[PDB]
Formats: sequence, C-alpha cells, structure tokens
Amino acid sequence: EIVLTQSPSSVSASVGDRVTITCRATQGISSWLAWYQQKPGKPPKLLIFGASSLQSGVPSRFSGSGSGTDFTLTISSLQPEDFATYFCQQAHSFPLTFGGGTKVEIK
Amino acid sequence: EIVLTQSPSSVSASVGDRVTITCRATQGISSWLAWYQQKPGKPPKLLIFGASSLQSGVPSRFSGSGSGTDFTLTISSLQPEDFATYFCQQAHSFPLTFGGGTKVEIK
Amino acid sequence: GLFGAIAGFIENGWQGLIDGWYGFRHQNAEGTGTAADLKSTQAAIDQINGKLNRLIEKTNEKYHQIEKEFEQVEGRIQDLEKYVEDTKIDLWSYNAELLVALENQHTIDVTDSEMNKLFERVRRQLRENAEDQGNGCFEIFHQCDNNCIESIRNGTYDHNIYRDEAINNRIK
Amino acid sequence: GLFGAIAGFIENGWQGLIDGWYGFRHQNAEGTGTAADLKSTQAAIDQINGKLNRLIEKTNEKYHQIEKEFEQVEGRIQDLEKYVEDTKIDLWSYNAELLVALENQHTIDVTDSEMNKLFERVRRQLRENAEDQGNGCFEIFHQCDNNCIESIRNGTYDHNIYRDEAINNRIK
Amino acid sequence: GLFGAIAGFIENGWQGLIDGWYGFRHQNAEGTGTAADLKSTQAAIDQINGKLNRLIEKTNEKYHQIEKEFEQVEGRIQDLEKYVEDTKIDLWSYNAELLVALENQHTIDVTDSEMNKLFERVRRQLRENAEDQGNGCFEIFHQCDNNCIESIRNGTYDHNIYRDEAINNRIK
Amino acid sequence: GNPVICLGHHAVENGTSVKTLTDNHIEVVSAKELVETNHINELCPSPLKLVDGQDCDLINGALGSPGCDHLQDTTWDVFIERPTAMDTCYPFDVPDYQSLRSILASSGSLEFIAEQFTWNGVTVDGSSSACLRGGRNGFFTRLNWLTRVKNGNYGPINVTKENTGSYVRLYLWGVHHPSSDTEQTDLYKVATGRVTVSTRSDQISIIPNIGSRPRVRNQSGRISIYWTLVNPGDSIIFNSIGNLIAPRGHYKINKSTKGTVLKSDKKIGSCTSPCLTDKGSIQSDKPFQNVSRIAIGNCPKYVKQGSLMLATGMRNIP
Amino acid sequence: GNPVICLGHHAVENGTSVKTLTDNHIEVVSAKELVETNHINELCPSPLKLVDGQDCDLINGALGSPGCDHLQDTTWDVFIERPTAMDTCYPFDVPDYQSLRSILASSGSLEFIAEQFTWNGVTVDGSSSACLRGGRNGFFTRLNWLTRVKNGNYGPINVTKENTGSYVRLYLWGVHHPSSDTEQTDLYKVATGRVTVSTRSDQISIIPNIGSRPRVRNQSGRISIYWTLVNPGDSIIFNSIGNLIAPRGHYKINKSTKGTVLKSDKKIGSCTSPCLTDKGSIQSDKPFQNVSRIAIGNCPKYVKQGSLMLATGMRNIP
Amino acid sequence: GNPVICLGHHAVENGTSVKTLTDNHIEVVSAKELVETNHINELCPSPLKLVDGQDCDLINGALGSPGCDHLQDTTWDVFIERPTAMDTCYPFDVPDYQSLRSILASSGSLEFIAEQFTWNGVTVDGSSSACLRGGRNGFFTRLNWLTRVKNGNYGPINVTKENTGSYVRLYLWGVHHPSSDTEQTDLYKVATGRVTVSTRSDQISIIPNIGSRPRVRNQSGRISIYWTLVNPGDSIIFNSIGNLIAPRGHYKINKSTKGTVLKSDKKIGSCTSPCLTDKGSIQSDKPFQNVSRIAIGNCPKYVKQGSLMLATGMRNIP
Amino acid sequence: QVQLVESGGGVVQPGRSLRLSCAASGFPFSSYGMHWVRQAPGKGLEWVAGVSYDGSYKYYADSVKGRFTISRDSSKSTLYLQMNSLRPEDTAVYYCARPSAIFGIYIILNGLDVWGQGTTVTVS
Amino acid sequence: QVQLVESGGGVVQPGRSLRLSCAASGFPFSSYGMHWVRQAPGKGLEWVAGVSYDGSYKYYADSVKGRFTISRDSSKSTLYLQMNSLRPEDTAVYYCARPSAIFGIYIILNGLDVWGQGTTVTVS
Ligand SMILES: *[C@@H]1O[C@H](CO)[C@@H](O[C@@H]2O[C@H](CO)[C@@H](O)[C@H](O)[C@H]2NC(C)=O)[C@H](O)[C@H]1NC(C)=O
Ligand SMILES: *[C@@H]1O[C@H](CO)[C@@H](O[C@@H]2O[C@H](CO)[C@@H](O)[C@H](O)[C@H]2NC(C)=O)[C@H](O)[C@H]1NC(C)=O
Ligand SMILES: *[C@@H]1O[C@H](CO)[C@@H](O[C@@H]2O[C@H](CO)[C@@H](O)[C@H](O)[C@H]2NC(C)=O)[C@H](O)[C@H]1NC(C)=O
Ligand SMILES: *[C@@H]1O[C@H](CO)[C@@H](O[C@@H]2O[C@H](CO)[C@@H](O)[C@H](O)[C@H]2NC(C)=O)[C@H](O)[C@H]1NC(C)=O
Repeated sequence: EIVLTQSPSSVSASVGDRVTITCRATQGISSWLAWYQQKPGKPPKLLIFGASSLQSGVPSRFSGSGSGTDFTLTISSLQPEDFATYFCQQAHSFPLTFGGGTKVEIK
Repeated sequence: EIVLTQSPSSVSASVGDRVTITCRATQGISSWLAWYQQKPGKPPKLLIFGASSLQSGVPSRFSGSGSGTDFTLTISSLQPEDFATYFCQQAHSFPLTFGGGTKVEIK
Repeated sequence: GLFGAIAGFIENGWQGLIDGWYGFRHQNAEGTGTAADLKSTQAAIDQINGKLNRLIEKTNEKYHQIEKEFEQVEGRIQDLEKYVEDTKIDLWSYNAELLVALENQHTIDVTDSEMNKLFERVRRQLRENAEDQGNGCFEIFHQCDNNCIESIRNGTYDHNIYRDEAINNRIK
Repeated sequence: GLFGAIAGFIENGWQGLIDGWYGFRHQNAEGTGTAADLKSTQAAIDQINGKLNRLIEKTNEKYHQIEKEFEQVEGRIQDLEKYVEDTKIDLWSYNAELLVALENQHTIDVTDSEMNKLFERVRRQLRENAEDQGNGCFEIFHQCDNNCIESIRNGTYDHNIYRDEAINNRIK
Repeated sequence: GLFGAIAGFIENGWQGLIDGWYGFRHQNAEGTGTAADLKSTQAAIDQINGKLNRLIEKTNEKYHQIEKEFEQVEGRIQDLEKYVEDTKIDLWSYNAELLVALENQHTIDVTDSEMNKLFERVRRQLRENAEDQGNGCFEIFHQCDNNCIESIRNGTYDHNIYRDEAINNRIK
Repeated sequence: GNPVICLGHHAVENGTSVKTLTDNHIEVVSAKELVETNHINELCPSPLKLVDGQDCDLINGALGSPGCDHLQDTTWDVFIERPTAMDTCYPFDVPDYQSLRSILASSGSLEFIAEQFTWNGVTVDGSSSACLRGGRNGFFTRLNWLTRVKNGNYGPINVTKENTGSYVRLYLWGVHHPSSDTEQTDLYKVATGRVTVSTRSDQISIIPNIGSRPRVRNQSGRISIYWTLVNPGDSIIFNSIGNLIAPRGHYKINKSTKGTVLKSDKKIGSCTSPCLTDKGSIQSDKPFQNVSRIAIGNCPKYVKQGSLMLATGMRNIP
Repeated sequence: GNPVICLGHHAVENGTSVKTLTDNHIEVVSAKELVETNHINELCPSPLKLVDGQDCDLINGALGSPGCDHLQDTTWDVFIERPTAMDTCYPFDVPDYQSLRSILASSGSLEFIAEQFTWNGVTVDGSSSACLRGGRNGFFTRLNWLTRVKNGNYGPINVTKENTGSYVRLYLWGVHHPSSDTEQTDLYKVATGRVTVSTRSDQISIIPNIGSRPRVRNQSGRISIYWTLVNPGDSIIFNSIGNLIAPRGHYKINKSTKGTVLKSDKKIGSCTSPCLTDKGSIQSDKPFQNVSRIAIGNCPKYVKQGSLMLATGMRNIP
Repeated sequence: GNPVICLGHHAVENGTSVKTLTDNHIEVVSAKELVETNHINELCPSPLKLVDGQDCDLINGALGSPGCDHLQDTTWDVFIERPTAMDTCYPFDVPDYQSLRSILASSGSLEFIAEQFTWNGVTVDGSSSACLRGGRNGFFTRLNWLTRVKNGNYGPINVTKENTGSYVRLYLWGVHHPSSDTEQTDLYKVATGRVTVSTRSDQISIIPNIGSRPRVRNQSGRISIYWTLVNPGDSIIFNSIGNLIAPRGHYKINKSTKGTVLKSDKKIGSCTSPCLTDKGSIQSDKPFQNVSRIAIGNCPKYVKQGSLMLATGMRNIP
Repeated sequence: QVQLVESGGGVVQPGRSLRLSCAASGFPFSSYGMHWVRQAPGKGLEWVAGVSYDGSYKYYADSVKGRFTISRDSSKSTLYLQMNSLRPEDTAVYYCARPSAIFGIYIILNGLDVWGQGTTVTVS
Repeated sequence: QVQLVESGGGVVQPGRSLRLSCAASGFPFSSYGMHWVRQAPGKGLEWVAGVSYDGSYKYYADSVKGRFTISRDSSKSTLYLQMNSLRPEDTAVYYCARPSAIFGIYIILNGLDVWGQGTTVTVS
C-alpha cells in the first residue's frame, strides 16, 4: 500500500493564525493529493485537488503545496467556520488511502 | 589516425596584440579539443577543455573556439608571462593526437 | 508529433474512451471490450498539470508605477514615459506568444510520446507471440481469453506460457 | 538529432535525390533505382513553412519614439533615454538569439523524426518478410520485382502474399 | 523523458558505472562484467558541454547607467527611473527562469534519447540472435564468450556467424 | 481468427484550436485560456485600503481646499482620483505638479502634523471670496495667508523650524502672484515681494510677478505652490519680505509599500480582489490580461493579445 | 541475393551553417537569414507622407524664419530635419527646446490658424537687420515684434483670446532680452519689462534681463521663445508692460498617429517602403535588422547581431 | 541459461534537484548553478581604473573644495563616492545637481585646463571663514570670488573666451546669494546683482536674491553653481554687474567609454575583477547574479532568483 | 441540484448481509466511475470499494475482497454496495463518493468531488 | 595539495628496459584513468600510453604496441610505465598526466588536468 501520515494529529489556534498541516506518504504519488474539510457528522468537502489546485467556490485562503514526497496544507487567515477535521487523500494508484485526521480546535 | 595541423608554426608579437592560433584536424571531433600552455622545461597546463570551456583559474583573456572541423585559440590582451608554446589535443577517440607547437616570441 | 503515433500510425482516437487518455481495445473469442490504461494516462496528466502549475505562480505585483495616460502634450518626458511602457508591453507580449506556442509544441509531443510509450511497453510484453499489424494493434497468435487479456493490461502476461503455440502459428 | 536516423544509423545523404527530401533506393532482380517519398517530404516541408510563416508576421510598427542620438551632454534625462533604449535592444537581441537557436534545435529534430517516421512505416509494412540491416535498409527475403517495389513505396504491399516464401528463407 | 528509456524501461541506473554515462553489463559462461560505452557517453557530454559553453559567453558590459538608489523623494523623474529598472529586472528574471526550465527539459530528453540510441544500436547488431527482454537487456540465444561480448561492445559482432545456432534455440 | 489487442487514445466531438511553433490552427482535445479579458467594473475595497477623494484630487486634498474636509488624516494603499474632481479655492498652479502629487501618493498618507508658527509683524488667516467654505470667505485649511499689519508694514519674516523627529518632513507653502501693483501694495506694502525657503542642503527663492491672469472664481491673481523636504537634523527657514503663503505644519514622508494613486471613475463595490485597474478590478488566476495597462496590485501581466490558448490535452482526431 | 530497399534523405554539396542550443556551427541543407543589413540609401516618399525642411529645422519652420517659407501649412507623417539646417533670423533660445520640437513633430502639422490681435498702445511689425527676407529687414512670419508708440509710451498690453474651437491651441510667443539699458528704453521705454502669459490652469511670467551676448548676425540681444496651450473653454491672456514678442495666431494640436521627425541627410527618392531610418529606408520581410536603432514605420526590430541564420532544412551530411 | 547483455546508465547516491517545464523538483545526476551570490567585499582596482575621493564627492572635487586637493588631474574608469563625504567650503546648491555629476562622471576626468581672465574693475581671490584651507580663509580651488574694487565700484564685467580647441569646454561658475542688503552693498555695491553667462546657441541669466538661509559653517548666504558648455568655434561671455562667482578655466568633455561613478563604502583591495558593485566586486563565470542591481563592467545580469540550477546530466535513479 | 442520496444503513448482526444504495442526481452518472468510502466511527476515512463507468472493472480493498460486491445500474442511475459476511469490523458510516473529472477524461482515480449524506451501518 | 610525482628517469642503453613511476597525491587516483605523455626532446608532446580506472582496458600508441606495458596499483596509488626493448627513438622527457573529469563521470578520453614535474629518459 501507500501509507499517509498527517502531522500534527491535532492543533488549537485562534482566528487569524497561519495554520500549517502536512500529508506524508511513501511512494511517488506525483501530484495526486486531495485535501478535505469535515465537520462532525457531515460528509467531506473537496478543498484541494492536484495538491495545489483550489476547488471551485473554496475561499482563496485555503492553499495546498508539495510534490511527490512532501505535502502540505496551509491556511492563511482562519475563520470561525474553518474549525473542522481535515483529511488528505492519495490518488496515484489503488487502493485509495486517507490520513489520520488533523482537527483544528478553539484556543 | 587524426592529424592535427597548428597554424602558424610560430609568431612574434608585442604585449597587447590580438593573437590568433588555429588547430586543424581531419575527422569530426566536434568538441574534444584541449589547448595547453608550455614554458621551456616545464610540463603543460590545461588552458581550454571542450574547445571553449575556460579552465578554472585561467584568465578570461584566453578564449577557445571552433567546432568539428575548424578550431581556433584566441588571446585578447597578451601579457609578459604568456610567452609560451601552445599545443592542442584531440580527444575524440584513441589514440590521442597533439599539434606541432605554436610558440609566441618577443617582438 | 515527433513520434508519429497520435495523428500517425494510430489512425484516429476513440470517443468511447471516457475513463482515460490511452486504452486497450481487444477482440478475443469471448467478444470485444475497451479499457483505459492508467499509467500512460497518469504520466500525461502529471506533465500537463506540472506545466500548468508552473504557469500560474503569481509573481507580478506592482503598486507605484509611472503614468500611462496623459491629458496634455508635454514633449520629452512624456515621450519617454510612453516609449518605456510601449517597450515593456511589446516584450511581454512576445514572451507570452512564444511561451504558449512553445509549450503547445512540447505538449503535443509529450502526448505523442506517451502514446508510443504504451505501445512499446505492450510490444515488449508479448515479444514473440504477437506481431505489429501497423495500425497500433497486435495480432496475438494464440488463444487469449479475458483473463489473458487482463494479464496484458495489468502487466502480468508471461510470454513463455504461449510461446510454443504462438511461434508455431506464426511460422506455418 | 533526438532519433539518430539523420546523422545516425543513416550513414549519409543522397545528392542524387533531387525530387524530394526522403526516398527509397532498391536493388531487385531487374536492377536498381531511386524514388522520393512524398508523404515524409511534405510533412517536413509543411512544418518548416509552418514555422517560417510564424516568424514573418509584421507586428512592429512605431513612428513617434524617443531620441536615440544626442549632440550635447545633458545628464540625468539623457542617461535615462539612453539606458531605456539600451535595455530594449539587449532584450530583443536575446529574444532573437534564443529564438533562432531554439527553432533550429527543434527543426533538426523534426527532420530527424520524419526520417525515422518513414523508416518505421516501411518496417511495419513488410513485418516478417524483411529484416533491419541497420543502415536504414531492409533485406527482403523474397523475390520483389519492380511492381512489388512500387507496392512498398505507395503503401499497397500485402505481406500475407509473400509470408510463406519469406519466413522459409529467413529461418533456414 | 520523451523516449522512456531513462526512468522508463531501464529500471534504474548503475552507481558502479564510474567511467562513463552509458555501459554494458553481461552474463556469459565465463562470468559477469560491466564496461562503459564511449560513443554514447561522448555524444551526451558533447551536447551538454555544447549548451554550457553557449550559456557562458560574456556579453553584458555596461558602465554608465542610471541611478538605482535614491536618498530623497523627487516624483515624476524618479518614478520613471525606478520603473525602467524594475521592468528590466523582471524581464531578465523571466528570461533566466524560462531558459533554465527549458534547457533542463531538453537536457533530460537528450540523455533519455542517447540511452535509447545505444539500445537501438545493439538491437540492430544481433538482429535475429537476441530478443528484447524489456528491461534493457537482450537474451542472446547462443554461446557468447568474452571475445564475443567485446565484439558486441566495439561493433564487430557478425550475426551471420551465430544465426543458425540462435534461430534454432529460439524457435524450438 | 486470431485475437487482436489494439492501443489508442481518447477523442471528443468538438475540440479546441491552439497555436504551436509550426501551425496556427491545431485542434486539441482540451485547452485553457491564459489571457483574462473580463473585469468586475467595480473597485474592490479589499484587501487594498482604498480612499475616495470623489470631489478632490490628491493635491487639493493635501492643501485642504473646501471640498476636501473628508480627506484629512486619511491613509491608503491606493488613492482614487475622480474625473469629476473640481478646484474650489483660490486659483493656483504647481511647478512640477506631477512630482508633488506622486510624493503624496507614494507616502500614502494625508496625516497633517500641525505646528504653531509665530509670524511676527503680519496679519494672519486671510481669506478670499474665490475660496468659499459654507458661503463664507475661506482658504486652504493647511495654508496661512499672510498680509501686512493693518495699516502697517509687512514685518520681515525669518521663522525657522528644526526637524527633531526621525522622519522627513514635507512642508507645503506658496507664493501669491498679485494682479495689480495696487493689490501688492494693498496687501504687503512692498512694491516687489520675495519668498525664500531654504534648508542646509537645498534652497528655493521666488520673487513674485504682478500681472493679469484669466479670471478664475472672480480672481485674477495666482498662488504658486511649492514644497520643501527636511531631513532629520536639518532646519528649514521661511524668509520673506512679502507675498508668502505660509504653512500650518508638515506631512510625514512614509514608505511606498503599496501606496499609489489610480485615476478611475468606477464605483467602489463590496467585492474582494488583489488587483485594481482603471476599468475596475480583475479576479483571475490567469497569467496575462488585455483589460488595461493600468494595473495596481497582484495583477496578470498586460499583453496585447486577446486570447492565448494553452494546450491541456492531446491532439483531437475523431 | 535478397532484394534490399533502402531509406534515406537528400543532401547537397555546400550546406549552410546555423546555431543551435548545443553547437555554434552545424551544417544544414538550407537556411534563411533573419537579420536585414541592407538599406536603399534613399528615403522612400511612400506610403508615409514626408516633408523636407531642407534648410529649416522644425522649430525655425514653426516660427517662420526666412528660409522656411515653403514649410507653411505643411502636413506630414514624418518631418525630416537636415544637418545643413541653419538659423536665419534674430538669435533665439528655447527653454525646453526638445519638448517644443516633440510637440510640433507629433502633431504633424504646420497649419497656422491666423488671428487678429489689437495690441493697444504700441508700434507693430518690427524688423531687424539680423533677420533678412530678400535683402530687407524682416522678422519671424508668425511673430509680431511690439515696440513703444513712436515717441510715446509702451501702453500696457492686456489682450485675451478665448478658445472657442474643439481643439487645443498652441500659441508661440517670445520675450526680448535687450543688450543695453539704452535699447530697453529706446524700444519699450521702461527700465525693466515684463511678460505674463497665462491660462486658467497653467501660467508663466518672464521679466527680461539686459546684458551682452555673443554677436549673432550682428545682434547682441536675444529672444527667448515660449509656448502656451489652451484647452477648449479656456482663455489665454497676454499681459506685458514691455519686451513682448507677440503671436500672430496658434497651431492646432493634432493626433500623433504616425507623426514624428527624423534627422537624416539622405535624399528623398521615388521608392516605396513602410520603414524609414536615418540611414535610409528598409525594404525587407525579415524580423530583425542591424541597420539603425532609429527606425520609423513598420520596421524590423533592431538587434546587435549581424547574422542570425534560421535552419530551413535537415542536417546536410555528404 | 542463455547469455544476456544489458544496457544501462550511470547514477550517483545523492543527486541534485533542478526545475523543468513540467516539474519543480527533478533529481538529476549533476547540475551547475547559474546565479552568482557571492562577492569579494573589496573593490578590485584592476582592470578598471578607479579613483577614491574618500572624503570628497565628485562635484566638490570639481569645484576644488579643501579636502579635494588629491582629486586634481585625476582620470578614471570609475569614480567612487563615499558615504563619509563631507562639504568643506562655502554652502552651495546646484540646480540639476544630478546632471552635473553625471556629466562629470561620464567624462572620467578632473583635468582642469586653467585660463587667465582679466576681470576688469573688481577685487579678486576672495575667501571665506566657512571654507578653511589649513586654518586659513580659503575658497574653491577652481572658482574666483569677485568683489567690488576697494572702496570703489563693481566695474562691469564683460569678459569673453573663444573656444579655439577641438573639444567641448565645460565652464563651472556660480552666483552668490547674500544674506542681507548690507552684505550685497558691502561686496558689490549694487543693490541688486546680475549674472548672465551665454553662448551663441544657449544662454542663462540669474539675478541673485537676498535673504537668510540656515547657518552652514557660520554662513547664512549661498552660492548657486551653474555650468555652461562651449562647442568648438563658439564663444562664451560672462556678463555681470554683481555677485558673479567667476571660473578659473574649464574641464574637457571626454568620451563615456567606461566612465561613470559608483557610490560604495567598501575598501579598494588588490584583487582583479572586471565587474564592480556597490557591495564589492564579482568574480564569476555565471550568467546571472543576485548580488546587486548596481553593476559596473563585464557583469552577470542581475536577476531576482537566488538559485537557478542548470541540469548537466541525465536523470539520477539509484 | 447535483448530489448523491444514500440508503440501506441499519442495525445488523454479524455474519449476515446487507445492501446499501446510492442514487445519483444532476450529473451523467453512467459516465463517471464511483467509489464507496467508509468512515469507521472514531477513525478516519477508509476506502472500501470502487467501480468503473461501464461496470466491468471493479476495485476492492484488501479487507473486503471476496466478501463485498459493488455494482451499478445505468437504467436507475444507482450504485449498489452488496455486503456479505458482515462483522463488527465493518461497522462504519458509509459514504458513496464521486471521483473528480480532470481535463476531459472522467478518471476513476482522483480526488472525490461529491459525497452522500452518510448512512450509518451498525454491527453488534 | 594535489600533484603527481614522477620517478624512474635515468641514462640507459638501447635494447634494455626501464620502469618509471607516477605517485598520485590529493585526489581519488583509483577513480581516474591515467595517461603517460612523452615530450620527445626537440619535438612537441607525444601520447604513448593510457589506462582505464580499473586496469582492464589499456590503450597504447602504435609506436610502442607490444613493446611497453602500463599498469597501476590501487594499494600504493601509483602508475607504472614498464618499458621494454628501448631504443633512442624512445628518448623523451616523460610526463604522467591525468585526464580531466567532466560533470558526473571520470572519462579517460579528455584533456589532461594535472601533470608531473617531468622525468627525463635518455637513451645513448
Ligand atoms: C480582449 O480581447 C478580446 C478578444 O480576444 C476582445 O473581444 C472580442 O471582440 C470581438 C470583436 O473584435 C467580438 O467579436 C468578441 O465577441 C469579443 N469577445 C469578448 C470575450 O469580449 C476584447 O474587446 C479585448 N478587451 C479589450 C479591453 O480590448
Ligand atoms: C551588419 O552586420 C554585418 C555582418 O553580418 C556587418 O558586416 C560585414 O562586415 C565584415 C567585417 O566585419 C565584412 O567582412 C563583411 O563582408 C560585411 N558584410 C556585409 C553584408 O556588410 C555590417 O557592417 C553590419 N551593419 C551595420 C550597419 O552595423
Ligand atoms: C533668521 O533666523 C535664524 C534662526 O532662527 C538666525 O540664525 C541663528 O543665529 C545663531 C547665532 O548664535 C546661530 O547659532 C544659529 O545656528 C542660527 N540659526 C540657523 C538656523 O542658522 C538668523 O540670524 C536670522 N536672520 C536674521 C537676519 O536675523
Ligand atoms: C541570493 O540568494 C540566496 C539564496 O539563493 C540568498 O541566501 C540564502 O539565504 C537563506 C535564508 O533565506 C539561508 O538559509 C541560506 O543559507 C543562504 N544561502 C546563501 C548561499 O547565501 C542570498 O541572501 C541572496 N543574496 C542577496 C544579496 O539577495
């Protein structure tokens, strides 16, 4: 398989902080990474595809980076509705892998 | 074999002259020429490898040119220490050929 | 293209191929079917996305500049302020025109390469058991059921299995 | 070249070829002859003319400019008017030097490709009735008179016609 | 790469190969060994050096210029002198960024080509006496002692010598 | 009937045309447009801090003409001059007008640091019917019109100010050019005035010029506005025997750092865009644009072409 | 004796050398030169409309100096200044000479809209032996030398002209700098003259200085030439108590639109070329050129190289 | 067990990363850096001829202020102004200061061609306690302070000098702005001076203005420095009835030809480099650099990137 | 407009079977491949099943191979997840998800655009 | 730092043998191929011998083929030039030379970076 490793596993921050999250796999998954937002009890929403391409309708503060080996999800100016658990997705080959979840709490 | 023909065989010039020397072979040796400086009784010092690439530490006034058929060694501003005999080297395929020598006397 | 597969010995494309950029299309005893190829499709998209991301990096951000519109003739200074802007716009327009034309010439050659890459991979797989008909199809000189077809498409096909049948059917 | 046909496994060119850019040269029982190949020659010429027409589009038309020659030292303003023009000329001269060198590198590769394109086509035609000598020539293992030769040059050659004769002459 | 030899059907590179960029690695009765190939290695270096020498030609020599640092705000004239310099730096920075990105795409394509050039040369040498395993290796269907191996590496291998032996070992 | 396996590539019914090195019209499966051609038609007030003078150009705002009361102490990333801006005060010209408006626009601040001067031997706070503030004779809010003592002399002014702060001070002053020798003597009692403002490193001196100018706001005279910068440690001296238009303080020279002026007529909306143009804001991720050569912010590079299609797919051959 | 079919490519005896990314000297079959290096040595009068001053520079033509009678009411796409151009009238300087030349050249028109002024209280039509028009004391055809009433005063001038037309009026006037206190009082009777020209938005006033300058055409005095633009709706006022060199009308500000001036000495032929240089016209379809940086019209882009060979054929290997 | 011959390529343990058209991070075998990021921190005196003013800026050296005795008859390829440069003479300003500096720096020469003038009717060689040369009242080494004849008149000056030579002459002169009407009459006896310097084509006249400026070296007055060029065949005339600061000769207009000025504080070493920057010299064979935009000589082109890796090898796959 | 509706989630005993369904709306369902992804309650998302557009190529996770069976229907535009041999390991909130279309191809292997509401499967 | 020391040059008679040596210092000798180049006294440089990095492939000039023998030691990092069947034609000032290294690899066929001091071989 391909094993994803999200860091950190959780973080608390106030509104307006520069949040950084990492997705971290084994194989060369080129640029196939998909970041997701998830509120409790709700299905995910695609935030970033192609590891950098902003999804249509998603605010410009969400940004993705990385290539091949090291991946990163950065949020510039966090907002109250941005409190959620975040998952990254491998999409280079089957089977599809996800991460351990990176939740943003209130500080 | 590959025969090198250096023209002219010798030349006299004053300090500051635009000196021109040619190395001239038979086969396609496109970029494999090496120009050497030689003082009497001393071993050579590689001046130009690749027929244009300046050797590390050699002053920028030494310049090489040519590709494949017609080669040339140009010196812009001659200096008193530059009085020496100059040899070109074929490096396409064995055996290694050298020229007849182009000395720079005093005028 | 430089390899002459797309718009070359591959006559035309397949509009029924909707799940990939490159695919297989077979005819065995059991019937016929089409499947996309992931590796070739992914390699092409990665190189297109890769050059797409390179072209979007937001690097141009200027605030205080020179005036570019004038409500009265002034002469020397205005002539220069105009000539400077005109010079810049022309150079950037060239930088853009050359960029698009060049990237496209490379893009079309990359896709033509990945098509030939896939074909050359399958050629090396069978490697005495089939022959290049020319149109991008291989005449497989042995019975190849759907499990055998899938073995060619997922890269597990062992040519030694059918080598005895295939050579005999070819030579005689 | 990137394909190594021209200045590669094709030793040198044919000056007798005066009716095209690529051609056939055969030796059958009846004799020997040379004939150009239109398709390959046209594809090369159209891609050279296609990039020739792109480089001629007249787009540079300026009348009022800044002065580029001066009969007296003036200082600050003249320094700028000169430095602006110098900066432009440098950037265009680079735009020109890179354009030529790059279009040539591509041009030589396109022609090398079109040569390899033609060779690959004929290779796919005979199939198992000929072998690659290496020098760009195919050893045809059967009797191929001039009508058979023309069938190879206009793309009508049927390999299934001489398959029995050819395989037998190769294997034994 | 465009040919898919390097980072393609050639799985990985050889760190033990220190005397060249491309080489042979054999397994015969007498043992195993690795030797570099000069021609392929020489061609690749020539084209890299050839493009390195082009990128070093010292052509930028200016002495009197415009002021690029100011100790007091002045307005119109300073706004222009700053805008002119900024516009220049932007264009050269793009020229450099594009040049490197393009010369690298070509460099990696050239080396990928030269690896395929060597493979295709050997393929045409044996030419019925060996089969393409797929990983860049040729299964030679006849005895090939070290002298026979060297004859493949220096281009003196005569296929007609082992043709009877090889075809027999392949077909049966 | 031997099994056959074919290899191919996808295609679509209607492809897109792109340019290459060797052809003007090549149909590919998919393509993206790189030249943005659309704008919002409104100026987005985010993230760039905008300021609307909206009846006052920048210089009129700096001087403090009647309409520009709302511009006081404003700070901006982009000042916005309107085409409907109008002069409202005593008629004035500014030698090197575009330089002093490009100093005020770069600094990005109309914070006026008020100072107390002691103009010894002159009347102060003069006003004119050509400069009305609420149907009443007024003047530039940042300038002090000095005339002779009532029925007396124009006591020679030799006022100085030392720059003690750490910033560079921008002083705005002026020189009155009367219309007739009567007005000159009626106002400053000298036949010929003189205004000499100076620092230790740079100076400027003006002797006014009497004569008729076209009537502007029923006034035939003019005021030539000048400006002097003072570096930390330096001192400025206002020396005049007549016709001085005195300052009421100075402005603070700030750092350019996205500070400029944009001459547009579009309304300020409620959108968000990091790029402004004279024709409105640009919202795009495209590298180039044909909207306007006037572009402020994180903008696409202006080109002449209206469409540059980048190929994002293989050759389409149905 | 198996039949063999070979595949190859054409070659020639003498190929052409081109540059690539990896070699300075590669012989290909054919190649086209991209840098034009040849010019006609004559200036083609088509399709661009040319005007030859041929003894008169542009400014001398605008003022109307003796030689420039043939330049009246001329229109051009390109004006041509010769090196053999000579001053022919009273010695004069022009503050910001280059700008006035640029303003006239870009307008592309010497159409002088004549006007009737009423200079009340002066003698008119003065002439100087330094400015001869047919062995007779003359003056600039577009300027009116005003001196004091014969044995009388220099009655003050307060003339105004409103801009009624839709265009921008360029007024050319001047100030006389006499050579001695005698001349100033001999001519305008004031010890110190004054010239004040003004509009509603921009003004200029000059008080003339007396003194010796090097003798030019046996004249020690000078005339400083100035210009004032008047927008539609605006009015210009000529106020002067002495030394005014009055206008006789204005010039019409036109649109740049291929309007400029070229300094060359090459004759005007009968050829046809859409590109002019100081060294002559360029007739080419090539993209680049090393003829001259000075290039007006649809011209190849000036570069520093003399030869850039584009490969139009395969590698030539005999 | 058939013999097998394999074909491959070389690799290394740790490869370098380079950018391509389709990727930001591709590991290749070997790569060369194209951006130079290091400088010597010393200015190399070869092969470019340098001149260190080291307490004198270029203009103070041209005028001949006390500290600049060592700059006389110096010639350079690059003049080096220091940040520690200090005025040492009477306080002075220069209208269009930046241009005179650029004109001097481009000529690359401070060779002063001395001339003998006959200033009839004035005292010569005036000095000032603001300009000390060895604890003694001095003046600019290239300027002559003229004052009225002892207890007499400022006999009018009408001196002329013809340019016989083949070169263009640069004359450096000035105008004294006094601090009080006492000083103006104590020195030149005229209530209002006048300075008129002229050639046959261009001219300039200045009437000095009296008033208080901030005390510099215990002096309230100022001297405005001007310059006049004289082409071969032309003649220059210094006409003044008061406040003239006369020249002692002229400088020779030379050819730009690697002649300029560099503002740096780095010491001049003994190294050798054909490229100078404000931060020091650059010794490189790389095409680009991020050291400084200020680069004089055969320099790499300044770019914004700090690293541009050119791939000099194949793809590295261990 | 466009969304995916899920159903079939209930309380079930280990060893038995269930069938969950995903009805599409607002897009060309038979043009896309589709995926089932399960969020184990407490843990993160866990891909379980996926099918091609035609339904000939089916991809399963190693934990459910030979145990679950995916299928689809063009006539009803519905996605079927037939689960056999259930056990409390399979207890999860099931999501039917849609892989994103890229360039012009409707690839099966990409990020997932549209999700269903989430139907919970409880195994006691 | 880096330099090559030569030794072995002496006065010898025609027909007999000699051995010259070139000890390397300051670089990975066993990684490079090496050359012997002789400057015939009066004439220019003449390449005589050259060996690969491992010592399996040895290249000789046509004048000395089957007469001289080159070798190299990794344990001692020394280059041996064993001369047999000498004659006054072989009289020369002998130089051990190191072919230059290029971007990645240590090619045997290039210009020669480092030379020895030059040890003279006289054959009376
Ligand atoms: C930017 O370029 C576009 C074309 O690429 C210009 O627009 C079009 O104008 C033509 C007429 O010449 C119409 O037929 C098209 O329908 C227009 N298309 C669009 C999308 O506008 C456009 O005007 C240019 N913008 C500017 C400011 O010049
Ligand atoms: C334009 O470039 C050409 C070179 O391409 C210049 O000319 C040549 O000059 C050399 C000597 O340097 C002669 O040997 C050639 O015969 C010349 N050829 C031609 C066609 O002139 C030419 O001088 C350049 N022109 C300008 C105006 O710079
Ligand atoms: C005008 O004002 C200035 C300062 O207000 C006067 O000058 C000062 O004189 C003292 C004498 O002790 C010096 O120490 C100061 O340095 C001077 N100030 C400056 C700014 O230079 C000046 O004298 C006044 N002018 C007149 C004519 O009285
Ligand atoms: C030139 O570019 C280099 C980077 O390519 C700049 O320096 C480095 O700065 C980073 C901090 O961001 C350090 O971690 C590195 O160690 C630095 N490396 C080197 C080689 O300096 C450098 O500052 C730039 N120089 C200028 C003048 O802008």
